[PDB]
Amino acid sequence: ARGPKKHLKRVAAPKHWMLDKLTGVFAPRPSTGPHKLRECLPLIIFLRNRLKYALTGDEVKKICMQRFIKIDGKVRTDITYPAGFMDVISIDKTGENFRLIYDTKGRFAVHRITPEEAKYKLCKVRKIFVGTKGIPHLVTHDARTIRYPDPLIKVNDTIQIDLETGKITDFIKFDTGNLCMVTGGANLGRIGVITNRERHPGSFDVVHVKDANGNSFATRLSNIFVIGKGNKPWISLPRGKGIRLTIAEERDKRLAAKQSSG
Amino acid sequence: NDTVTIRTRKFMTNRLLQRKQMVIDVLHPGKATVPKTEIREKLAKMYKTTPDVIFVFGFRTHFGGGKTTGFGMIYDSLDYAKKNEPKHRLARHGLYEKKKTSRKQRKERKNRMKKVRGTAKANVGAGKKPK
Amino acid sequence: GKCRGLRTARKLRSHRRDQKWHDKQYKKAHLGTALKANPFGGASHAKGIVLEKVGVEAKQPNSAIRKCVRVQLIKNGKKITAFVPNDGCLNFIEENDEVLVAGFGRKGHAVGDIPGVRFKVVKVANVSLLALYKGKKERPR
Amino acid sequence: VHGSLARAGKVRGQTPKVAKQEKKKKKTGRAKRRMQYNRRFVNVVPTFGKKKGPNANS
Amino acid sequence: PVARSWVCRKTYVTPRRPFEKSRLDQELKLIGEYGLRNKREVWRVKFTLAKIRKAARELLTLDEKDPRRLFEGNALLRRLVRIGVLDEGKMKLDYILGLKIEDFLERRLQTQVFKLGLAKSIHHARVLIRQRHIRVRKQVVNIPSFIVRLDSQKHIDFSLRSPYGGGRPGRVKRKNAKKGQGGAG
RNA sequence: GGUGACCACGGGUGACGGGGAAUCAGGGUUCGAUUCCGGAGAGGGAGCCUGAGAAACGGCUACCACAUCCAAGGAAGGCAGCAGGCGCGCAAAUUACCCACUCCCGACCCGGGGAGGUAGUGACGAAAAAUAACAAUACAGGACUCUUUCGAGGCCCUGUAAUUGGAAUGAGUCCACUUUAAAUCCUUUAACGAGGAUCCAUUGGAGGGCAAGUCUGGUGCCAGCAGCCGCGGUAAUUCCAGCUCCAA
Ligand SMILES: [Mg+2]
Ligand SMILES: [Mg+2]
Ligand SMILES: [Mg+2]
Ligand SMILES: [Mg+2]
Ligand SMILES: [Mg+2]
Ligand SMILES: [Mg+2]
Ligand SMILES: [Mg+2]
Repeated sequence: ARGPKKHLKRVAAPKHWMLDKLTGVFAPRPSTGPHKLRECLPLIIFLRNRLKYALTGDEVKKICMQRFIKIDGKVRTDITYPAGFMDVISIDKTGENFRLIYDTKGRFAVHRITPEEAKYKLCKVRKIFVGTKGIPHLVTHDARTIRYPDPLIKVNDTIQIDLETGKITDFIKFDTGNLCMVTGGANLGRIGVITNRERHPGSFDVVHVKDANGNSFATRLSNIFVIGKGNKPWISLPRGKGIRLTIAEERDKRLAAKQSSG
Repeated sequence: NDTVTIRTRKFMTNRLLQRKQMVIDVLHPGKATVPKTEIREKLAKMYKTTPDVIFVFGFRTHFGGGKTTGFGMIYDSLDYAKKNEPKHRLARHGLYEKKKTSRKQRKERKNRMKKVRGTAKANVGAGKKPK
Repeated sequence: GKCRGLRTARKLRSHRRDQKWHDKQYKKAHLGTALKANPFGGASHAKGIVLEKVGVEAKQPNSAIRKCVRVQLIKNGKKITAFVPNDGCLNFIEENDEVLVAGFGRKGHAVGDIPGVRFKVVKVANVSLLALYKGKKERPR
Repeated sequence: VHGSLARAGKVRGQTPKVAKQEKKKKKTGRAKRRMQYNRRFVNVVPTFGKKKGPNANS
Repeated sequence: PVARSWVCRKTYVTPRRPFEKSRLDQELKLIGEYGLRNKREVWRVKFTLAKIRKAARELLTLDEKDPRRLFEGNALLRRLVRIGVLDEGKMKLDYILGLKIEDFLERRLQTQVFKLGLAKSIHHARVLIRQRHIRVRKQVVNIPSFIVRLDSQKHIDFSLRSPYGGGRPGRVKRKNAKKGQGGAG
């Protein structure tokens, strides 16, 4: 190519978007924003395929242009705005709030939250650098950067950003024994407690995490988001508490649900 | 008319487009597909509205007659219905006109206007001669 | 015997690809000289102009005059001999006809008692010889 | 050429032309399969012949 | 480019060698006994049984207690007992290898209506299904190869619009009636 | 100095690479121009402006090869985009409709999109699936039975042919609904629509391999058949035909 690509084929779209094959040839191709397009959920498919508020791209465009969709406390009119991980989607006319969290199968689930919980948001710090006039900075897992943080905050810790101010109210250190969530790879969507961290200089650190049921897994350090102080999460977890359960104990749950409903 | 019934399902309401949308099925055991106007007034009686704001489409009939299923749309007001609803459905109800030229002729005029630069009179008289 | 060491794969594959040149099928399909010598140029069918009508004597145990046509192919101008495969289909063939010729059954090898003939006529003047033989349609007068 | 092409189509020319006898149409498909299953699977013959073929020229 | 799918597969396999009396006679016997149209729709059920047996044999080659083996084995046994070719007490992968294509052919709708007695013969059953007279639950089915599950076994019945359940006699009946009343006052 | 029998270097490729496809005990062998990803090119080369991003070609400059108009002084070109022509060929579709869907672009809820969608051609190929079913008479057959072959019907299953013989349906005509941007098609649904139900199933075979005729009439080592063995020289299981059978 002679420049940047601005199209996305439907079959080349991320798998967690849950798009089909026969609707068309193209995918939303989310605009640039706080999150990479691989792990973002554009508003068009969030409001058309997840909530069914709109049936077409034109309808979701009308919904967005009437200025009802609020992301992170700010009105966004971009039809293909990359929402991303745990950004609060607020609709005030119908009065519900959504927190965008991966489910147990590594897909963004429709998670509804109370307004007083939606007022805040967790972020994972990605870098800390000092800039001119000796001013510390802090760049989170979003594109969001802030100044004058707590000097105790180190790399890949969690901070509590309250909306409408952008400031820090509390933070969780990345420490052994803290509740986390996997934000990439096979173990995507699993809630567990930091049990071990082995570090490989010149390469990626590997962290070993055990869930509530005792299933122990591991993942790279870049895929971990600390979400709780020890074991109580600071947010509301989705259904299943992020416990990945195998097909063997999924099938009988389906059978029991069918028996109860029939 | 003696045996025709509407049944609604997947009903939901949204204030984003100020409407209530659902998927409905009508049961004609031995008659043809029920006319969309008939669904319109019957659903208007069902939801205590008038058969001018009702919007239905996509009626596919199951094999062997009987059930046919379509998607129903009701709005709070006709002004909102005009505001956010596809122009082809507005034209189906007669509220929108498509009295325009062909796409081919439109492209011909657009390309002919490109040969004339700036001059407004010769830019608007470009399509007058080659009709 | 053959070598069986854990790191003899180079010798095994080299010997295999050296010995693969000694059977006729691989040599024919991968040397390219057979493709150059093939009048059709690796095509299933070809078109040509009937240069002449000839009779070919059958082989020793048989005794017949097989009816063939000497045909110059439109592409590459090569001259071949094509059998006319039915009882009276030579009468439907005249000079300067555009005939379609296919292989005569066994991949560039002569078939039956017809010596040195590897092609047969399928269509003449864009009408099938089978159709003409069955009378289902007529010559384009 | 040695000149032996003058006899092309000789036997097909000399063959007397007899017309096909007009006959009843044959069942096709499932009916044909039913008929040919019935002929050779449900029948009892009391005559010898050592299981002669279906096109016996007796 | 185009938003099609073009994902398709063949449903039958032709036999390796043609013109053998044993196979020809066996296939003709099956066709005659089950009222099948041709050899393609018995090679189809043979192919289906071959695929099922291949899956079962591969699962058997897997080790016992292997979760993939367990999960897919229960899935396959569940499907087999839903279509009814396997007894509910025979929930073992070994019994899947013992199945035959006659068990699958017996579960066709064409055979099932004949067994239930809605038709006087298997060919009458096929034509009766094709002319839209047989319904399952509430849906009318005109496919003779409709495999009938155990739960849908009881709900096979004549269609309401057909001139065997409800009214509306056929066009020939109506024409005969109107000719009769036009001949006799 | 560096690289080479652990194959350098050179040549060929009917080589774009990969995800993949065919075949299918296991191992493999072939195919991947082709809708997804990556690369390259815009007649052949070469050089540039602009711009964040181009060595851009539905941008420019020059040369080469083609080639358009000309008042002969000049001027304008790049369909390996969508259609559609010529040529090449064994070999491949309509100079159609629409931005209604999926998305893209823009100052942008409003415009544009031969991207793309829809329809047309389409036996590339894949799935389902009509061309008939039933009953009653004659003539047979059955482990049939009733007296122990004799004769029949208290039963069952075929085939032969009929004023049978009245039931069920489509394939088609075709109103409406539905579908759809608008149509079309499918599914519904009025009314016509089957007794050579002439509303007609074909393609290849009948010596063997290999299922099916030592039938009949012609031809006479001719014509021809025959993948291979072989057939044909006047009584052809093999050619040309009729009939009858076989396979799908
Ligand atoms: Mg090449
Ligand atoms: Mg490729
Ligand atoms: Mg590409
Ligand atoms: Mg380029
Ligand atoms: Mg260039
Ligand atoms: Mg026919
Ligand atoms: Mg013959």
